[PDB]
Amino acid sequence: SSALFDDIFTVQTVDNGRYNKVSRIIGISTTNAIKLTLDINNEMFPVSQDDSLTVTLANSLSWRPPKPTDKSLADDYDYVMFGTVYKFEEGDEDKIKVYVSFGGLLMCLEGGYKSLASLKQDNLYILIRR
Amino acid sequence: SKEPKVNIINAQDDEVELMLSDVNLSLANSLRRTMLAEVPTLAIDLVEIKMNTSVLADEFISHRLGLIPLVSEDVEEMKYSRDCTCEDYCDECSVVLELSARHEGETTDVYSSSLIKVSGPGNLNVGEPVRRDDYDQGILLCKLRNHQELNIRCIAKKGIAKEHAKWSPCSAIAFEYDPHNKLKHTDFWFEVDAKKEWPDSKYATWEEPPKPGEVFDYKAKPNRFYMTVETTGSLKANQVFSRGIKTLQEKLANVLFELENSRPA
Amino acid sequence: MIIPVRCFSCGKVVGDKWDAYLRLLEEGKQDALDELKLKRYCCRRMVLTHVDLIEKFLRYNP
Amino acid sequence: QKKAMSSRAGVSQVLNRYTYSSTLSHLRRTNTPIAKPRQLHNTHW
Amino acid sequence: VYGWSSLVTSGVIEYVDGEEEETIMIAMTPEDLDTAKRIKPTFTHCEIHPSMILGVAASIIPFPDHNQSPRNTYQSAMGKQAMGVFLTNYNVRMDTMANILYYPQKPLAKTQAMEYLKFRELP
Amino acid sequence: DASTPLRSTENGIVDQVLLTTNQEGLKFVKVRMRTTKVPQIGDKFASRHGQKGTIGVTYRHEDMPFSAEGIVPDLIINPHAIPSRMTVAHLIECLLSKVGSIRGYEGDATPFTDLTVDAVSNLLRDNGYQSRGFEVMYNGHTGKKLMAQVFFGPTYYQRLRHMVDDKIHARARGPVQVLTRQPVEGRSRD
Amino acid sequence: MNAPDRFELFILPDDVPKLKITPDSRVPNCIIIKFEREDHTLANLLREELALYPDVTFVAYKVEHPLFANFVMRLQTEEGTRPKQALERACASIINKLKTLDHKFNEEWNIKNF
Amino acid sequence: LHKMSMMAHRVKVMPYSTFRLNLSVTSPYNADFDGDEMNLHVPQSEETRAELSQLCAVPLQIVSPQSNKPVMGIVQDTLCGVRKMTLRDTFIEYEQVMNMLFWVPSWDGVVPQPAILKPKPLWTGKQLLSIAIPSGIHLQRTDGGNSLLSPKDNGMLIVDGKVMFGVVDKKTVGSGGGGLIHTVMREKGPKICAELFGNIQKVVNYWLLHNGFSIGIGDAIADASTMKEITHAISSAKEQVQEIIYKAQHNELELKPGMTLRESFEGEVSRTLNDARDSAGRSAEMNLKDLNNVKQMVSAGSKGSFINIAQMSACVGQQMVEGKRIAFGFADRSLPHFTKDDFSPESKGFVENSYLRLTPQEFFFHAMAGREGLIDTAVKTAETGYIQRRLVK
Amino acid sequence: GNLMGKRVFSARTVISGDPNLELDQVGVPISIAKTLSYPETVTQYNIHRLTEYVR
Ligand SMILES: [Zn+2]
Ligand SMILES: [Zn+2]
Repeated sequence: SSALFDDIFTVQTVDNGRYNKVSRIIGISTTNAIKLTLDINNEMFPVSQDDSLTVTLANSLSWRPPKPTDKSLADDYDYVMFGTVYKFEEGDEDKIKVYVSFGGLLMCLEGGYKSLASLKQDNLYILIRR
Repeated sequence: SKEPKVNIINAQDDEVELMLSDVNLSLANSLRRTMLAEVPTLAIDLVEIKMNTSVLADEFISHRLGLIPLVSEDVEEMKYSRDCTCEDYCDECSVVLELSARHEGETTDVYSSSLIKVSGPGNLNVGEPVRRDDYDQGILLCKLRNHQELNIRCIAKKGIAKEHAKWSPCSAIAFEYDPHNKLKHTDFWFEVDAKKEWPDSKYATWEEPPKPGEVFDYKAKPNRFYMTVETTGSLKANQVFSRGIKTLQEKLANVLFELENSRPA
Repeated sequence: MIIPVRCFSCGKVVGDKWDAYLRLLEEGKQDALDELKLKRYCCRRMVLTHVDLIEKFLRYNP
Repeated sequence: QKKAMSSRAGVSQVLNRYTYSSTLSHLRRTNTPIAKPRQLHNTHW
Repeated sequence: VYGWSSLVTSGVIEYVDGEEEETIMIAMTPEDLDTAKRIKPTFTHCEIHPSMILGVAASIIPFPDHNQSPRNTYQSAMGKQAMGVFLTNYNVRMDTMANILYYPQKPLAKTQAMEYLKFRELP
Repeated sequence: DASTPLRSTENGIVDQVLLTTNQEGLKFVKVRMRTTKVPQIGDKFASRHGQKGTIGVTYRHEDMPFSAEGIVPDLIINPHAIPSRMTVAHLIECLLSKVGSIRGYEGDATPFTDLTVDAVSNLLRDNGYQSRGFEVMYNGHTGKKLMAQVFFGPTYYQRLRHMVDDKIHARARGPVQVLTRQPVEGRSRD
Repeated sequence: MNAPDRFELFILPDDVPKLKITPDSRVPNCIIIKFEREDHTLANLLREELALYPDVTFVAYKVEHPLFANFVMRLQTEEGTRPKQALERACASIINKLKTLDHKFNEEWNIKNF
Repeated sequence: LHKMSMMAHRVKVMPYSTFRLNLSVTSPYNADFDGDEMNLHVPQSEETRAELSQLCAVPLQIVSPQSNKPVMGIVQDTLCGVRKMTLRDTFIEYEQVMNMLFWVPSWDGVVPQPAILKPKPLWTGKQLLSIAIPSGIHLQRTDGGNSLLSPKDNGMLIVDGKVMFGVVDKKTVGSGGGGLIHTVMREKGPKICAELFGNIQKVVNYWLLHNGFSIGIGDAIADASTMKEITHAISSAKEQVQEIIYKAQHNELELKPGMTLRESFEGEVSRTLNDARDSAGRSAEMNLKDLNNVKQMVSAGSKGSFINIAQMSACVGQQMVEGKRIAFGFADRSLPHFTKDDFSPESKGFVENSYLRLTPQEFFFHAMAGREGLIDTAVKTAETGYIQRRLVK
Repeated sequence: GNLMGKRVFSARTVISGDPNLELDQVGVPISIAKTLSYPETVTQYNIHRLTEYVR
């Protein structure tokens, strides 16, 4: 029931290759080697080049409707997708990169410091803010 | 007054434009079709031809009369031949009509006006050859020459549009909502510009324009529907809406009633 | 082959409208449909396409 | 007739009456007693 | 008093069999010979009208000059199998099988040729 | 007996009987039977473009998809019968005829003339609807608009003969042949 | 020839209840209601007003096949709350909404001159 | 002519006068509904029946021994739509994601966690379409620029029986080799896979019922300037012909060994018009957006191809019989409307026009060309059957 | 003509596909089912149902 990632990146660019409602964006990390590739709903959450977003992951807080108005809300963000990750690739050196697909939305992460944080399970909630 | 609300626009005798707001499309639509198909009416159903020298065949005319619009005001205080305890038919559930046409005027025409009402109306608005024609003989049944005769005898009954189209009093019904595609319940086809190539609807003036600077609203739902209820006669454009609103209700009722009949046991 | 009572497509009556139409032509020399109250093409096509055979059939003897 | 069936059947048929354009067509028809003939030649224009 | 017999008795039109055809030069459009229309590319005779190279069948087909030819060839057959009115006296005819479409309807679109195929009166 | 029986698959109403002489002074008598035949979930139809097809089902007005105007289709053919058939004029007759519908003027489709798709489309924009035919439609079951638009427009359709009920045939041990003793041929003779 | 008699689209035939309710084993607290002689007109309307009782955990409906005028409605609710009830309620909420409608359309009408 | 031209079916008595068969079992018999009729036989012994259900059941037939691949896939509507529903842009909300899960009969009775929760809780086709795919179904693809994050959303990857990435169409659900069907049959069995159809169907067909889809002249018209860019690709192509005709009417060309000076003339004219026509269409192909319905019906793989678009929006093509452009039936000419010895393309049968927009000449040649076609489709039809019959006896 | 192939409990009509029929089904017009039969021997498992079908 813990978090598995926290880091702010900066939109290097936003791509809409023939998609009226979705854009695959990329951005590097502000701390370290860490790049980010992510598809996203430009309609629900607009985003242009050069933005300060905070990306998170982890597993926790059938599928109940709302009613949770009076319940947990690990939604302290403005975009929360659920999906699964498929391949665990190694890009030379000891640099790793996991691939996450959200029921149709692909994603790639890169770096090397979640050697005991990012698991190989299906669980995975993406979060973003500001 | 309360929940959903109406705001009639220009309304006449054969139409009833109006805006229905504060309702779920789901429910608007439901009412939509209910008018189109399940309001009790009154049409000729049984035809007992005696003589017929017309160039048209028996069942061809038979069809014709099935379509001729009859009165259906107090149609609700009549019973379905299926429930009436009378073998076949009677005054308490049917309207009988006569039709005699002798060719005398050396092309004589047969208009729905030429129908008699041989059975006892029991003093209730019903069984009348709805005429809206300028002269006074709406619906030309058929023509005949020199000495061609034609004797019928019609029997009208309740029934609905499900059972047959010859019933539903609706006949075309306009329905639109959110003229400015804000809900994005559509993806406009286009060669270059959707907006310029796609006709703007006369309905766009009772709702506010898009406004570019605004992002896509998502939490918004289909509220408000611009309609128009045309009528063919039988029932007054107003009723063809009321009664509709009501039958749908009667059904929603038994679903709750039928329910009860199943708790005791 | 006579006029069709009510339009197939939508349902609006149209039996009476025959003579009115075939008249607004011969005389008033006329659009006709539009004034006869036949809006949307469904019913429009109804009248504007009828070929009244009954006339010729009627030209036969007994 | 006779022991002479060595004739050709087809000449004279039963005039079509399904539709008007059916009948017209039928009268304006041609035959040809039996890969090149079936072709639409130029001369056919 | 000006038939087709006169259009011929004045040398304004000629009857060209297939053989004689060989040695003449025929002009299509009498006149002529927009980014929409179809691109168009000694004369002795001109064509009454190209849309006359068609026979009864195709004559009822709308824009036969816009379909895959093999299709036109099909409709060319199905027409002889639709319903309508084959005569008006039908009510005094004792023939096995015959069908009449309750209510006919001349088409919303037509061939100028239909005018001689009495099609508008027998859809 | 030499009396005549109404064909087993048939039925209707007598429409005209008549007695008559023969060259040989014999008694000639023909009988005519009538029947109204209604279109059924199987009967064949087609336009004038080799666009033949049969009925798969029949829905009503409610169930039917529709356009704001009210106007609803009488027929719904599949967009798939267009791409490989290539018969485009079909598509054109519709457009043109959707104008001739509104304009009252006869729409000429005649062969090689001076009428174009670009032209008709302009005439259709003067009347009110999309310049290409397409119209918005709301799904007859839910009322919600259709994410797409449709090529809705009046087209001529011939009702080819060949109705199901003249073909439907089923047998289990019926009239056996004589020489062979096998069944007999044809649905008419069972 | 093989087509039913029209009146089979609304009349219940020999011993048949509008409703037949069956418990669903697939998941807990769930049911499938068979509505006889009905359609979207009434189905979708009931389906709808149930995603309104945020106390209903599930609600979809369907027409098995178009030849037959019937339809199945599946409902699942929160703990110790019977769906049948939620069906009643969501069903009643429906009539009221319409009761109001009828009324609001009648006073409105009278105020017309044409 | 197939082991599959006859198959055992489960009987379902229904109303209305007609045999109602499933779509996916269409291509085996090779039927359509334009009037086609079907014969039905009824077993009579207790074993006769068994023999019919244990070896001739439709489910057993899914993988055809003649081409060691299935022989029944998802056709028309179901195919075409399954494609749309898959795109990253395709999203569905609760109200419908529910009525969709309901239509899948095997549904576990569990709504899968939304592919989106943030503002609005939505799902994507890829998600729900997947509820139809049984557990343990592993599928991997790779088209062109396809790599574990398929940019153009190519390829296909399904793990544990859930679509991970890529769009679904003819390639992934057709009567093809890798075929998700071919795989589900092999991995789960005749039964499980046979059910798979109905589901993938029921969900999709339903969805399409609501998303709608159509086609109209509008799908066949080319951009304002493209229709021009083409015209002059025929003009220039016309001169690259007038040019080699001048250079032939001067004996200024050598005979490519083995060919006649004349034949070699054709060989170029033909190769000139063909390459012309080839791009004429290709200009429009890339000129039809990802919204053009006709295009859509081609990508899905449910009907028609490039060629088709071409002949309808660009150039119809060159007509031909017996392999050579419209002959000289009339001494030294195509039609009497032509000057003798005209070897050009406007005479030999090259229809430069598009269906959307043929000239008499073009229109005619074209006919003479098709006429040859119709011919063998009406000859090879029974001679092929003889050759067949022999092999059998 | 008569031995290597003969006319044979069979029926034939017009097909139209139905998108709500399991892959392996085949909708048969009531009319036809009421025509084609099937010789099922009486057995103490189906006597009850058969005596009903017979009535
Ligand atoms: Zn009574
Ligand atoms: Zn109408």
